[PDB]
Amino acid sequence: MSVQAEIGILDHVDGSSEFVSQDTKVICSVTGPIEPKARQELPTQLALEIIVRPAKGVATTREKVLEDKLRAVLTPLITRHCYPRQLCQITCQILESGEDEAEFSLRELSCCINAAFLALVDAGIALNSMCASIPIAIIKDTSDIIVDPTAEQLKISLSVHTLALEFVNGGKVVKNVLLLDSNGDFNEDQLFSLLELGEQKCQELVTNIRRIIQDNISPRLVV
Amino acid sequence: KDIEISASESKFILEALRQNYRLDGRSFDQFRDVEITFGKEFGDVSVKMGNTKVHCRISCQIAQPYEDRPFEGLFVISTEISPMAGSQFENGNITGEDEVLCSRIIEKSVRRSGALDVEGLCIVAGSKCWAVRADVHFLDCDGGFIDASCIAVMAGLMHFKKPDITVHGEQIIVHPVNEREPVPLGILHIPICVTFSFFNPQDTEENIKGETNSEISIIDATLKEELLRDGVLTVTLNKNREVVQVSKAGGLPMDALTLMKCCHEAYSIIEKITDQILQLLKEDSEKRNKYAAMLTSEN
Amino acid sequence: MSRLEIYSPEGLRLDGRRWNELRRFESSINTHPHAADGSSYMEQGNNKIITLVKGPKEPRLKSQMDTSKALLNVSVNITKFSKFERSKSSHKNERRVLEIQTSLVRMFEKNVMLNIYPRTVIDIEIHVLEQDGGIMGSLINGITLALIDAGISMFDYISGISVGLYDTTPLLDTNSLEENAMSTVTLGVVGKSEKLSLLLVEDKIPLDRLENVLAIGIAGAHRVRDLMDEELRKHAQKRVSNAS
Amino acid sequence: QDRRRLLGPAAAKPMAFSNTESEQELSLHTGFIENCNGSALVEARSLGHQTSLISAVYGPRSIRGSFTSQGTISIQLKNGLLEKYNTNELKEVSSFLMGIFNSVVNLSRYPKSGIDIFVYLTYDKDLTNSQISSLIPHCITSITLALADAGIELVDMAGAGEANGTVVSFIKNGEEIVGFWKDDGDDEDLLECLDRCKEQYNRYRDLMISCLMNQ
Amino acid sequence: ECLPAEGHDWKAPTKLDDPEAVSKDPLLTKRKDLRDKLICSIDPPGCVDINDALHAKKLPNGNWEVGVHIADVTHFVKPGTALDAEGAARGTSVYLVDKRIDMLPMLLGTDLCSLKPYVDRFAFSVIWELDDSANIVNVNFMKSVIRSREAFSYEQAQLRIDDKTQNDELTMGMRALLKLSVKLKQKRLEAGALNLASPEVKVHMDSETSDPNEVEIKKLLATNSLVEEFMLLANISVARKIYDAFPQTAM
RNA sequence: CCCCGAGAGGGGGUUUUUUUUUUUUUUUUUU
Repeated sequence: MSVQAEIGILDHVDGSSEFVSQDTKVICSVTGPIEPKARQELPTQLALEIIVRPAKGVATTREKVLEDKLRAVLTPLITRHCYPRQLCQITCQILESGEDEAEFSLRELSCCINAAFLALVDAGIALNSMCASIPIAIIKDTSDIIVDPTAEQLKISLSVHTLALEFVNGGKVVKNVLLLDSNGDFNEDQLFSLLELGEQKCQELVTNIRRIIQDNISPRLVV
Repeated sequence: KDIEISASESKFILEALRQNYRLDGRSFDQFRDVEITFGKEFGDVSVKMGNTKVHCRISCQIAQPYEDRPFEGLFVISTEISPMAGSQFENGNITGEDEVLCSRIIEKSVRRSGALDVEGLCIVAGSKCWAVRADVHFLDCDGGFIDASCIAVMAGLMHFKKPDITVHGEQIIVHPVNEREPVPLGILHIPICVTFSFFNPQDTEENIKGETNSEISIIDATLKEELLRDGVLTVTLNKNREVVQVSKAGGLPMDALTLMKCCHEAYSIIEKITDQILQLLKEDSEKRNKYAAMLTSEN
Repeated sequence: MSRLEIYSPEGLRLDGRRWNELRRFESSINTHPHAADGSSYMEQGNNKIITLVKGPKEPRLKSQMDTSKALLNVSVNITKFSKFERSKSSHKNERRVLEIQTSLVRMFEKNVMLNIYPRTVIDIEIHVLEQDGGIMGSLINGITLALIDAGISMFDYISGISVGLYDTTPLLDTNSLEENAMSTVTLGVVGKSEKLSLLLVEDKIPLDRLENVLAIGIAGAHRVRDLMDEELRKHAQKRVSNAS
Repeated sequence: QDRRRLLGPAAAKPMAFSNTESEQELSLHTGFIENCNGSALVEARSLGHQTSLISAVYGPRSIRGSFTSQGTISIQLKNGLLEKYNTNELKEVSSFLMGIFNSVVNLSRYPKSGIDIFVYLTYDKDLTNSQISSLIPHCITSITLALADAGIELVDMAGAGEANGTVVSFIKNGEEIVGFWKDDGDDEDLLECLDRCKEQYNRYRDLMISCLMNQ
Repeated sequence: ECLPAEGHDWKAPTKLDDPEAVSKDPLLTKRKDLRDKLICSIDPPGCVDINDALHAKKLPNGNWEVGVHIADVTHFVKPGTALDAEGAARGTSVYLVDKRIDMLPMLLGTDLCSLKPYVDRFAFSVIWELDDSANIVNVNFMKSVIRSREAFSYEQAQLRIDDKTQNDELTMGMRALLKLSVKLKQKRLEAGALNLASPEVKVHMDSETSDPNEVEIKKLLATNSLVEEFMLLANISVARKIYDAFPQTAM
């Protein structure tokens, strides 16, 4: 869980970030609230334009799924009723997969969730709470649950998991499970053991994120 | 989505040019300091010019050559813009005026010019070959996208290394990097782009029928200077003292001798830039070798 | 390596021309009165170009409307039968064509007085019937003529020309064979001036030869301007004679 | 290949196989698509060719483009699962169908509205161990059923028939013609085709009315 | 016609900064001056077309300064000309006992480019700085102008070293070159250099009779190994330099 | 700033969806 992030790296965007876990590096940018296109307009709430760009080649249907899952996480996080008939552009440029993209998209999704959240924080957009996402995997010979697995570990995995939780009260109370994307062969006992260990490492991540956010933003503010 | 520019800002930036002043404090003939950072993987390069940030990634995969060219490999360059560089850019807008121009400048500078040895991308004639792909990612826009991309693509191609392949009959044997070292690409020449921006300090009448020329030309304009220019010129050269391509697609009519002056001024810049790229590649190679020695020693 | 005499020791080219002579340049004004406000049929060598100027008129969509200037649009239709070998696919969305259209717009935006036609649109449709080298220069001449026929105000003529560089030698007004055998430079020259609206180099050219090539092109473009101006006054004079 | 679909590997090649008057009966169903306003299922089986096509009517809905005293109608044919036709040929039939229902649909009752009619050529089996001409009468039957199921006003039950590459659609008890189509065929066979098609038109119209009522 | 208009009375400019000389040759400022060096050429008796010229000095830091000087043919033959065309066509000059079919005109190959003694001649020079064990510390390539002290023969050069007669700065340098060559040859042998052989016979011709009567054998003197070792050294350093500059079109 | 009444009335100054990428002719050195 030795992640590293930077905040406010882009000039022509309201907010930006660069999240790095292992070899997975994703840069994200957020502009909003701004004027929306007519087809995007929502009478009462904020409209989200979510874009995911791959590390190699052009955006395909694969990234279209990454956009969809990332939408399921960011939508309830943002206090959308504060910005009626308005738009918020959220762009993720995956710079380095950190995994075999022909087989997995686990680490890229988690890194996009964490980066998007950080970019939303930087942009100063109304959020109902905080959030953290981690990738998890299981190995058949080992029987182990490995949090933040490497690319080599994924190759020999039986199941891959993306867990993103919603935290409140100083990152101590799990408000809800924003996203759990479990793929592969697994049983009910493995699922809850995954959720128990997953919640712990997620809570540790929020604490680390809270540290990063305060370290970067506080110099900008005044005492 | 438009960028609103007040009359005051338009008059100020133009008047500053009339007083030999540009906002960033540079010189009319001064090119921005280019910073080149290589990632862990080969083909991963990050180019930075002031606030302008671009990232290029070189990749390749086994593919079959076209019927017309059985001895040549495949090579494509992608430069899709995104709202990350600014909300002025539409996501996936690959038919806009500026987009198509930029796409065509890079293509004529690298692809068409034959900067990459596509003949050396062939494994077995008319059957299997390498398909090199250059993906440019525009992170942050402060002008000079064309110059930043051309450096990003070239630095990437010269830094990239493809895995060794042995072929017997139909079968293809893709050797992993650890078992045997990867092989660099073949570069015939190193094309570098330098973009000039033109400003008419007077009116159109004095540009068309005016006796003495007074049009201002600056090298490597920022976003603000780029939005207020009347004409653009992109000239590509290499250390061999040859013009790879020149593109002044319309805009402010400019004196021929002035355009020639720009080409000679750009040549001094591309020389410094090319040598700079080579040096950063050597040090990167020395860095990777020194770590390889420190990894084998302790091992 | 060319086995053909691109430039013989006798100073003669494959078609018979010398280094310095333009190709039959025949212009034609008011060719499509019932189809456009302005029209021109260009024959520069084997090149055959129909140019239609439609406007200034009401935009079809109020979303695309400028209250300070007219909207200038150019669409180049390179037909599938323009070249000896018929192209299977269309060129309508070809990047090469989009750049050409964009280039032409960027040229005449600084020549056509769009500011005096606010809340209007000028649509320029081009059909290339036959192609044989220097198609870009011919496209420029076709638009300039058609725009004038439409009575649309502009500051000056824009003449287009191409110049090849075979070895040391510079060849004015090159054809398809010469372009395939050497690098060429396409030049757009404003009026009689030395100012270039368009400088286009797509192949390798030594830095030392470029200035001389430009000098040849500008001189040749001035002759194209004279031919365009001549044919235009001729068409004008007859109309004046018959109308008055 | 395509960035919007999964078409698989490019080196893959499709599987190619090797070698080692008659009465017509049809089945009719309407209103089984909750997604739209009107829908119809038309299945026909005869000799060495069976056809199962589905029609769907969407309208009257809003029109962005222009003001209209009367309604606007669009017809689009889509290729089905296995049998395929040229896009040009499907467009041509669409145009032919538009002309027919612009003579039947009471457009005056739907100002500034759009009636978009879709016909899916779902399953067209060719069992013979321009074929599009034999599908045309079944399309008209489906569109007529779907429009009536949608509640769109019709001047009369438009039906058709096919005989030797000649297709002709009738209204008003076969007194008048709302569309005439002829490919291939023979010479001076107009009178014979009109009679044979009117017989099919009458049979189709009876089954259609029987379907719109009893079902 | 591609030959210099001067003819046989062509001469390298006395001053390399002279206005007239710089006006005609703007590249003359890049030309180094090594006419103070002690250059000599070791070639067969009847050799008029001299390609290579050697010299040696002892630097104050203990190391040796070795310079191999090659005829500056490029300055006279330019790409595109008919002279260059015929030069490429022939590829090389053939050597017979009878005659000698030259690749380039006599005026150019026997005189203007030929590194003759007692005259100022243009040359492409390669200068090394190496220790006593013949190990290269550094190497520089430069177009220069030289003046050959003496055009020795292989037998004449060997005798001068052998005698011990002359203490002259030139002969002292000639001995030094021989010392380096032995070290250089030895390193190559240790490295894995081959030692093939095919000493063909030389058709002796009587002065008295045009018809040939005697067949002898050419003997390899130590001066032959002297020249060979430094020619190889020159070719190697140049090969490394040109390939570093032009990795894709290096001859 | 603009149009209609002879005197502080009236009328106008112009907003939003549709459809993918190629591209021309017997080693080595001096001779």
